[PDB]
Amino acid sequence: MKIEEGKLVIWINGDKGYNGLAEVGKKFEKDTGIKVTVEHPDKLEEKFPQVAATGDGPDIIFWAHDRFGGYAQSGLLAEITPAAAFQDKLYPFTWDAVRYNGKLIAYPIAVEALSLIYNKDLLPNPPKTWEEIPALDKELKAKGKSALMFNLQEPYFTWPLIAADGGYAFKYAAGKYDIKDVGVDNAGAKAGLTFLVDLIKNKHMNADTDYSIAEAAFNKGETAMTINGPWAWSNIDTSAVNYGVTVLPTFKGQPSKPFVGVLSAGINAASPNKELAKEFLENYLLTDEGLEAVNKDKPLGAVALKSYEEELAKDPRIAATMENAQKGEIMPNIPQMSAFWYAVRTAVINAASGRQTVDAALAAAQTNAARRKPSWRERENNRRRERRRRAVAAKIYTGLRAQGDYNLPKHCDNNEVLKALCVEAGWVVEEDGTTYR
Amino acid sequence: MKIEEGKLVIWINGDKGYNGLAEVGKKFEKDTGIKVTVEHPDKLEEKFPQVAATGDGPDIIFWAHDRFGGYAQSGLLAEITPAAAFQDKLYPFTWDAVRYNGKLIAYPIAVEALSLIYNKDLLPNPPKTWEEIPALDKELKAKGKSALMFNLQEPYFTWPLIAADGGYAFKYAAGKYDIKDVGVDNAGAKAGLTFLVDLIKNKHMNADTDYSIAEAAFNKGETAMTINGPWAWSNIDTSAVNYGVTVLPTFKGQPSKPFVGVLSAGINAASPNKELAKEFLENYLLTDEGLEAVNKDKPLGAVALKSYEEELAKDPRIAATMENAQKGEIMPNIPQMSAFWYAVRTAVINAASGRQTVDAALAAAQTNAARRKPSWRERENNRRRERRRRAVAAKIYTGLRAQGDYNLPKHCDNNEVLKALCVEAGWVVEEDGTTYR
DNA sequence: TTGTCACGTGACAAA
DNA sequence: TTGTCACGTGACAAA
Ligand SMILES: OC[C@H]1O[C@H](O[C@H]2[C@H](O)[C@@H](O)[C@@H](O)O[C@@H]2CO)[C@H](O)[C@@H](O)[C@@H]1O
Ligand SMILES: OC[C@H]1O[C@H](O[C@H]2[C@H](O)[C@@H](O)[C@@H](O)O[C@@H]2CO)[C@H](O)[C@@H](O)[C@@H]1O
Repeated sequence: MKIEEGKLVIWINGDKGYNGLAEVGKKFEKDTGIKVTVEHPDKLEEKFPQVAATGDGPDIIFWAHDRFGGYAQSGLLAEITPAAAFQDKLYPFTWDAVRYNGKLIAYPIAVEALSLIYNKDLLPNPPKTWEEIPALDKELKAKGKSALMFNLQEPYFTWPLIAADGGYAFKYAAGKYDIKDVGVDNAGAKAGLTFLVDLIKNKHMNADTDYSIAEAAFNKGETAMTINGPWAWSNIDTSAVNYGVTVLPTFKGQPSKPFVGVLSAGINAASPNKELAKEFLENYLLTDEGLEAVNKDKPLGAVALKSYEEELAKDPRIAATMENAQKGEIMPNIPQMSAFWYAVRTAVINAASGRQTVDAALAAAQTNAARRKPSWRERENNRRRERRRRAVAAKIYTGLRAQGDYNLPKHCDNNEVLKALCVEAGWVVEEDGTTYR
Repeated sequence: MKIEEGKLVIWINGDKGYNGLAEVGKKFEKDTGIKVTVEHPDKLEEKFPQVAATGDGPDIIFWAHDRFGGYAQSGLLAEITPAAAFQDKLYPFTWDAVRYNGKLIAYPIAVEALSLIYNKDLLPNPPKTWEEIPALDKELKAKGKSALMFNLQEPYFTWPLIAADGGYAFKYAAGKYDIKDVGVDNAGAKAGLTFLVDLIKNKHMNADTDYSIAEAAFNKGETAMTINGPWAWSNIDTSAVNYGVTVLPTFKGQPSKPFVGVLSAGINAASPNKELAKEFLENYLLTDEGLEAVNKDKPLGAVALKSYEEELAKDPRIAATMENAQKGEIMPNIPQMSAFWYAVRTAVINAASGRQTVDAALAAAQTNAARRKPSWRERENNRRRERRRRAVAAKIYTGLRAQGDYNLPKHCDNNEVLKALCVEAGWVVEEDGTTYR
């Protein structure tokens, strides 16, 4: 698709309150006549960098802040320049999450952190440690149910356990993240992953479990516990499960450390509606009424707007979310975050499945998470080099065929031309290419 | 995932009533103690052939009958052996849809055909032809609405228009489909796709429109018409739209001809639960109570079970579905169907976006749809030949380097060795490889 | 059908 | 960093 003047198109993930956001777009359309379309395409965080490099893509893209640094580095986002009065309306730390190279690259919307979600009727007192989950599963499997089910296909869900005993993504020292210092293969990381793999090995969890499978099992009452964000609450509400939201379990006595995301809205640098997009985000979405409309669809978490977070913070589920977020860390927004996520995703799936040992999967993840992506010019240099190597050889064999007058078959390959040249120069070449004088 | 003895895992597309099917599973578990898990993974029709070739995948897979011929050719499905008494409970033509090389390869469930769905409040009198839609759109645009929106990313939804004036997939002759006689590039197909592309050029439809975009627009009352199947009805029921289901519009005075699919259930040849699978399908799903539970979730269309179809056929929406189905054709189940669908999908998306002209897109689609997929042995033949060609050349240059005494630099490529050979044999080689005596 | 050479990126290594 | 050769499939042709 392509941006065009007078209309706004928004991309937001399918697990957020896109219908609520569409209502805000409707009030925006009535007040100034600009149509707003909200769409929730799949793999939007991957599609955007592909289409925006050529000027395509939506007017506004919603995602957690961790992806936006890469978009900025690639020149895909318009610089955000809110007035002092508006900046004052959001918590300063949410602005930090969307600052890259000293510039604001998106509007922060809400703070997301994973929590432990449990079925009060099935589990009145949830466990406080990861280590007691296996025994709890034995007891619950006797009654037909299971202890815990969560998304094992996305490392965002498994990261809190991996990070608990010492795993880290990029080390932060002296005011910066060190891109070549990766903590995915240390003792803490290995221990956390090993415990997860052992749960699968001991049949307390299934390796192929994904978001829908886990959500269904918990919402239908088949599993005592799940790990998810604030967005998931709405479906649990409509179900018949009585749920609580609490702190994630400890592992080896240390807290689970979730990677904290700030749902953010960036403006396509290619959009001709940048002023309209600011007006929508600043004066319609980032307001009490606008955030409420979205939050009523699927909870946003701890919103960045001070005025409305004071209402939401009363919710004990948001309080547990922020308890988990205090034990966690705000994600970096550096461009290498995407390579880190792919690396850890492959490590978790490969170890959970048995295709690799935990040691082998995390060793590869460390290499992949620090690997430097070659530049376009480096790729073109390689391409051109091979083009040149083949052209030189082809000219040589063209000359040999035309002027050699070798005793060659009607149709033969260049290897047979090489052989005829070898014999003419005093060599004997055997059938397999063994060559000598 | 691998299937375990004593439990059933089912795969079914996410637009079908998987929750209703899960209720049927809970009854199977209640009466036999065998757990049944229903999952709806993305791209399941593509994942199944990849994982099932090695014994992985579900016990049962649901999809339209057109993919099952390919699965059966690759040995992925267990042969279906219903007693004659059971076969008599289903309409004969639905058994034909799942017969491949004389054998039954799946249980037929329901007959699906696309229909025109319209908003009666915005559009009391639906249009009878495609040709009048552009004018209808102009009128509705003055009211802040649009005429028609439907999924342009899947060729299933555009095929009824392409086939209307004479487009066909594979010609049927002498009791068989001719896999080399493809009709995606004839005058009828061109006329149909040109009309669709012209709708986009005159701003009556958007090229990026997909399933979710079209469903939301119709179910929120923003567009007067959509094209979809019976599965979509239940979401329209809960919405505020008062809708009708009617015959698809004519094009050039000829009826739109949808490709008719038979939702079918195949049994993984790797399952050790083939008898449990057969018991579940025959005695629990393909029953009045069984299909009712799935139909209440998301309508199946015209079910293959005569006893329950007598009830469902009373519904005017099913009558419209079968009116469209009579004007269409049952899809072939031959293995080439997947290559046909991929080709037409590319043709539609490339023409709708302007990346290719209608004639260029459909010319390419005809070639790709008729192309013979090289066998594994043909690919292996090619791989080994080039491996051998490189190995012979490597041995020649190994011997030249070791016994040549060519006065070469410390590091050089094989082209430089070849040049030394040439000069030794009485040739002169320029820098670009120009070689003469 | 088999067969030649092109193609751009991967595995590896010297520096 | 630059640089070699491998790698399997594509474009094209003889038959
Ligand atoms: O799993 C890797 C993934 O983690 C985060 O994605 C979260 C996202 O922040 C949440 O809003 C929610 O949608 O769940 C996602 C995980 O499925 C990162 O933001 C993302 O970049 C990363 O790929
Ligand atoms: O678009 C190509 C696609 O068409 C059919 O898929 C249908 C399916 O039969 C319906 O049940 C429903 O889910 O819509 C699908 C299209 O999105 C063919 O059955 C399928 O093989 C083909 O790829």
